[PDB]
Amino acid sequence: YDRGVNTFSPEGRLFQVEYAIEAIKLGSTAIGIQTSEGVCLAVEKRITSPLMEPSSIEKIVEIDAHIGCAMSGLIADAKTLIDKARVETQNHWFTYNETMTVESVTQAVSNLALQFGEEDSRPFGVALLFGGVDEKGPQLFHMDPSGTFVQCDARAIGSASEGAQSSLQEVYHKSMTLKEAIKSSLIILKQVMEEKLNATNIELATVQPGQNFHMFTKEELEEVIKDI
Amino acid sequence: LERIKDYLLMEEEFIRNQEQKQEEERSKVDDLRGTPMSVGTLEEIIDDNHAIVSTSVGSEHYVSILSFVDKDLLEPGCSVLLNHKVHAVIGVLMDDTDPLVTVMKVEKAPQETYADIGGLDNQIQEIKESVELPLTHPEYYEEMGIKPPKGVILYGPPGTGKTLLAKAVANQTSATFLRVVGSELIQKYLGDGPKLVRELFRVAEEHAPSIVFIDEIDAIGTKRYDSNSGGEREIQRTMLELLNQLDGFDSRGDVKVIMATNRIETLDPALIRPGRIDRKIEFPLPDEKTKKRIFQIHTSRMTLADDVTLDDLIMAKDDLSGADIKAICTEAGLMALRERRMKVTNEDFKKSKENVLYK
Amino acid sequence: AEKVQREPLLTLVKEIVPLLMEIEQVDMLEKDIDENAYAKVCLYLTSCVNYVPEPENSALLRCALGVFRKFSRFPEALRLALMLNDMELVEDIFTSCKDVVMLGRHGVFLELSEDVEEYEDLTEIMSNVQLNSNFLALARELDIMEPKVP
Amino acid sequence: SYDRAITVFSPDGHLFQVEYAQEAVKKGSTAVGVRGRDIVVLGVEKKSVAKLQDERTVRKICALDDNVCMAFAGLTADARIVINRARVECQSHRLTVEDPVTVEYITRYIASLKQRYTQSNGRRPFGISALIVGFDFDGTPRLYQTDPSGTYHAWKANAIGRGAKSVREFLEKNYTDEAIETDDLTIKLVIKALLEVVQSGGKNIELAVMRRDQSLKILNPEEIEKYVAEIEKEKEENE
Amino acid sequence: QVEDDIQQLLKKINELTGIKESDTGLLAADKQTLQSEQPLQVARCTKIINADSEDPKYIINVKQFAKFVVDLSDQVAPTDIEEGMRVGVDRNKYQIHIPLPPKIDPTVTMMQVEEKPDVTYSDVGGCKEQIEKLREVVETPLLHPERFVNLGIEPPKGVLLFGPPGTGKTLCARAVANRTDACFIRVIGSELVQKYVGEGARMVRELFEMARTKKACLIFFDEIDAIGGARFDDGAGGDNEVQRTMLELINQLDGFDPRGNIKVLMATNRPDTLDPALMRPGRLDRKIEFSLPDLEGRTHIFKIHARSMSVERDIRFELLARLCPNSTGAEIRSVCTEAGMFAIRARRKIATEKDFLEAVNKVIKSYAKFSATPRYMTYN
Ligand SMILES: Nc1ncnc2c1ncn2[C@@H]1O[C@H](COP(=O)(O)OP(=O)(O)OP(O)(O)=S)[C@@H](O)[C@H]1O
Ligand SMILES: Nc1ncnc2c1ncn2[C@@H]1O[C@H](COP(=O)(O)OP(=O)(O)OP(O)(O)=S)[C@@H](O)[C@H]1O
Repeated sequence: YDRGVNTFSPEGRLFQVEYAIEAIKLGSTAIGIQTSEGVCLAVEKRITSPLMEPSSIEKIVEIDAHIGCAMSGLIADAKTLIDKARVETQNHWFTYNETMTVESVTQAVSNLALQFGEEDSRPFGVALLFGGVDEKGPQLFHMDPSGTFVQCDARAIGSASEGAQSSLQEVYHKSMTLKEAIKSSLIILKQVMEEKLNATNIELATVQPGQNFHMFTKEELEEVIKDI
Repeated sequence: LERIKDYLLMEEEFIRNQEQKQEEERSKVDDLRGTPMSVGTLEEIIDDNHAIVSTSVGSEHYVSILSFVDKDLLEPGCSVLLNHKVHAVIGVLMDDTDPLVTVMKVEKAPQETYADIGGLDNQIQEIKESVELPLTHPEYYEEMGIKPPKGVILYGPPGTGKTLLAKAVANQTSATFLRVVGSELIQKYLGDGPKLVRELFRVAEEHAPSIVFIDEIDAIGTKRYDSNSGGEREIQRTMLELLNQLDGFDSRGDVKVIMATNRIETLDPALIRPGRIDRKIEFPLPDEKTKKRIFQIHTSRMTLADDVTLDDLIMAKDDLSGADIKAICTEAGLMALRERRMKVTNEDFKKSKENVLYK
Repeated sequence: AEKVQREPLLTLVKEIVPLLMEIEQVDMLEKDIDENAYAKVCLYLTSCVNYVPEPENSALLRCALGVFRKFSRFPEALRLALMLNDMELVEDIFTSCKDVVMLGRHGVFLELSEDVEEYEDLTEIMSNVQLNSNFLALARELDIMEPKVP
Repeated sequence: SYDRAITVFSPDGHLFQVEYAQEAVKKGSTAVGVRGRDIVVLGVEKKSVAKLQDERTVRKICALDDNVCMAFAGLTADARIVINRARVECQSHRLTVEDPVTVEYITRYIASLKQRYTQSNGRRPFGISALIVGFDFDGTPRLYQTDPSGTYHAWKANAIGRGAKSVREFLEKNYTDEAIETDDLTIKLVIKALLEVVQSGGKNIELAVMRRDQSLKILNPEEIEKYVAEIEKEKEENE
Repeated sequence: QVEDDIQQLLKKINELTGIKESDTGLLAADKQTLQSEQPLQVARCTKIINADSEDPKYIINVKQFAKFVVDLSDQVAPTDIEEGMRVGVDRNKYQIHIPLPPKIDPTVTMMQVEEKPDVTYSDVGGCKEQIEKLREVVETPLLHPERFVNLGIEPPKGVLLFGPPGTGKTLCARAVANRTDACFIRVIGSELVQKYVGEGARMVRELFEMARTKKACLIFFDEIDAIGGARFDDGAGGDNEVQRTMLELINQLDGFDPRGNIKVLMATNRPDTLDPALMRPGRLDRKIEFSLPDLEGRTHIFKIHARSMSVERDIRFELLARLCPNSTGAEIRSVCTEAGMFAIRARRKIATEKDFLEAVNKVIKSYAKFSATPRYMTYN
């Protein structure tokens, strides 16, 4: 029984945005942790086949030289927003000679998180984790399809976010360090993933005021995993 | 050497099974009973060894009972034995026999076995492991305590062999087979759907371990009939009764259910949930290899003139089914006995191809 | 030769009716424990109380006391104490079931299993010896009943 | 124009038409493709031709550049549209930057077009799935596939079309590094994979290769016959 | 052999030994008592219209014969011979002997449950609040009329249930019907659809007859959409008999001398085409609903279907629950059983994790084209 797609609920919410919040849940997990040393971040790739070449799946993409990101669930709706967010950060540094802070980036994205309509189509289906180091120190940011953007100190998303948030609130406090948070994230990863944790499953992305750019090539991941 | 003593004592037990005054007691039971034993109808039962009955005209009586037969074989809506002179309950009458049963129960060994099915080999093991291996071999499931899969939907385009698969399961069987085509659930009287459904599954649950095969059930929604009351608002209630009868209350039992459709997308998905039906099986148009088995088996019992090639017929239609193969393999024989022959030439197959396909 | 063939059950029940069955058991019992014990002692205990008269059942119980005296899982010998009602058996199964240290639970079905005589003979010879005094605790009274009611 | 949203989310979190337009891919012809290290190879099976007609128009493998190659599944008309737009885009890239067009760019273009096509107002999603094989600068063979969702996704061998699970199961027990040692063996490996797929009479086996410093060569179906013959000879040598 | 031949000899020895009593002793288990029941009476039953004044002088319609004015016999009570009362009347002298229960329409007699299907509360774990509320309504006043009296309230005499299909409605009903202690009465919603006009009304009449006779009972309604949901009025005169049945269900439920010690449970799959006269509380008070088990519910239902089956306990269950975001307990049951069926492909006695992964991608991702709940979550 097909109603108009821009119909609220008998209870109050909407429909299609709520169905988007449901559509997040099938996606792969991701974990980002704010630390005053810098923002660390982790994700799972969910490798399916051995024919599937592993280094091509993107989860952490690059918005600015100091603003990172991670995506979830649908890949390509996220790709549009990543491209556009990059464009708008370039417009800000151009017309202002300065760095668009991460909150202003995410305001610019959730301005049209919901412009879905028939004139002037569907709501987007991706949850995003935004990091980076602005002038306000490190920042970790989380949005949703509904544009309800909030700051989170260490948010975990997607399919395993219940036990991830719970066991994350077990281990987290305010004065953590970097590497402790990195292994604290990947312990949660290899409790919530399904396959054996190895060199090809996960990927990290850490950005620091000292380690100036988010840089994470392979096989330091090997050194981090053999430290478990 | 246990055969001698075991046979002697077992025959003694069998003759003491027939060894169960006494003739005077039989004559006294016959004295209590009248000779014109009249037939009545129960309505209610009162626990003080006398109850209410109902005669054939409508008159009703509080009558006692000649209690040697099991009165607890009787329910409301039962047939009793009554007297003329005192109307008392003479005793139990065995049940009337049995137009719904004799119509809806296939009694006979009903056609050929798995030697006739044309190259499926994977669907077959699924219906095998869902009906045959559970019922005939109920020993694996005890080991794991896993209940067998309940319902099986056969579906696919027409001509693929749903009917054959049902007949082949009905061949190699040990259970009572119950066949109702689904189009018989549309009646020109109001409120006749649930009566058919409750009688069908009453027969199934009362008789035996059974297989209720319900064929072409998708035609119950996409076929409105003028010979009907208010259509969709009775058909929906019929489907709802079938639903509740299939997965409702009170310990369902040893009843297997197999259904077969052409289209599946016009079904109310409330039947198609698990708990009711666990296996959904696709029947595609097979290949160009098992067609050789189909033409081979449907030409396995004929004087085939060897101047023909079956690969000439495989290439012919790109989406032929076993229906087309049977149609050609019989129409060629009809062309053969049109001219008093035994063996079948190539032009017989050509005329049969031009008769079956393009008309 | 049927120890070579190794399918018991029928050779056993044939060789009952020829003690002969005594040297048959201690001659046969070296390796296989649960086939002779479970199979032979099940079918021949049940068929011995069922069909067979009483005096060969004593040979069942005494030579089964021999091979089960060789063997572990002592409630086979305690059911031999059920059919025998012997007083040496409870001393042997208490030096042996103290040798195998559940414990109060075999106190429980010990006291349930035993009749009127052997807990008083048991509490007098174990009133002499007792070896830890915990069999004077368990195997007279009060310790079949102390775990249950709470 | 047509102010409507065709593709709505599900109540349980799906796009009906993206997940469901994969079925149209699932009911098309099969096509495999592997990369060797120096010679790339791909080809389609199940032409399911009438064996007695023209065949130069039903070609399911085309090219966009002298560097890049095509394959697809699903229905052919949407492939025709996407290929026309891809040719225009790669040549317009050659208009600007003076390189030969990288394969990753054209796959991102195809997937981006497909996603903004599914997103838009009342446009039915493309029920195809392409294979884009090319070897860009410094000779690196790479191969990507598409999806009606619009996820470019790099593989090492292919599994699309009818019965792709069986074909990937054969490639699973056939992932030998030895197979990509001899170019001829890689060709024979495609032939053996497609032989573990459909009739493979040597009629609907249309295959084309590129040795990464040349253009695509469509093979004349007598060489493929000798390839199948030596495959059958090695299969007899297995016993 | 020895057990077989010796059991044959012993059992047939007892049989051929009692054969001496069989051939030596020469139904009558009641024969003298039945011939003392020959001075009893045929006792035809009737129906009473009214009484008369200063005297009994009773008036009776028999059933078909005629209507007679009668008198009572001496072994009766002059009080309980009120009007509309099926009494047994002498055939010869036409006199009233015993009043009896009324006509019950025996096709309505066969929907009292008469048994108890074995379904325990443990089988619906992961739905704790729903179990709590439905417990609070159904179980507590029949077992403890203590808090409900000493505080001075009335418990909600009606509870409706709904949700997506296969969510546990039927199963919760059966769980109550195990521990009911009352006269639990099943009603399928299609039982009220008969060939003739206003006949289902009489069925509802007889339902509440049985309900008012036996105190402290339960009536379960099931799939009430057939009973009637909407009163769409046009120039056609379509669904109307169903509508009158629904109205007669309304009035004899609650209004003008309410129901007594009866509780009604309804259960539908689509609670959206319902006339709001049913949605008025006082008839259907608590709207208890079954949503999908969110995350821990499916872990618990895996514990339910997995506790008595041959698995390898070294595996986890949380990873299994994480792949089933919108799924019912029925699909969980299919996953467990199908993982067993994949274990039957080989010859094993314990499951593997891979068996359950085969089961997940066999049930959910394959038959998710049907899946039964993308168009019932919207409650179409
Ligand atoms: N796979 C097959 N192998 C051999 N014969 C077949 C096969 N499929 C169908 N047939 C032939 O088709 C007949 C059976 O008809 P079905 O294919 O079962 O018809 P049907 O299409 O299932 O009818 P429905 O169920 O109403 S669609 C047999 O007599 C066979 O000759
Ligand atoms: N929450 C649950 N926990 C455990 N088992 C469940 C649960 N929900 C369903 N099941 C199982 O799946 C079966 C189907 O549930 P039912 O309540 O019988 O479905 P239903 O109530 O008939 O739904 P319909 O089709 O709308 S009447 C139950 O009988 C249980 O065996």
